[PDB]
Amino acid sequence: LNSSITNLSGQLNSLQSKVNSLTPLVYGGIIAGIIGLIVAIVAIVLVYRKIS
Amino acid sequence: LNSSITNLSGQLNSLQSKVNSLTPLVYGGIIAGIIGLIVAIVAIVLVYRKIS
Repeated sequence: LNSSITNLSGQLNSLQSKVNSLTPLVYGGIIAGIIGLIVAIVAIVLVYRKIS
Repeated sequence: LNSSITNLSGQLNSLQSKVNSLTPLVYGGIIAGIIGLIVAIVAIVLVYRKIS
């Protein structure tokens, strides 16, 4: 049982490590999709005002 | 073995808050990035359309 729990705590620790190595990666990654949305939007706007 | 179980549960609960604050936010980030990509691709065509 003891071996079972030790390895188990171990896997949790480990998956928190995947998610916390992921933490700055997924934030930067959100931050690139959101600037993409806004920079795309401000460029469409500026082309759309002069075609219309 | 008891104290280790209570700590496992604690750490699990922490990490479940973490990933449940991730999964919507990361979806929203991904939604914003694909939409930004739509807007940008449609901007490409409209600058291409208006020079022609």
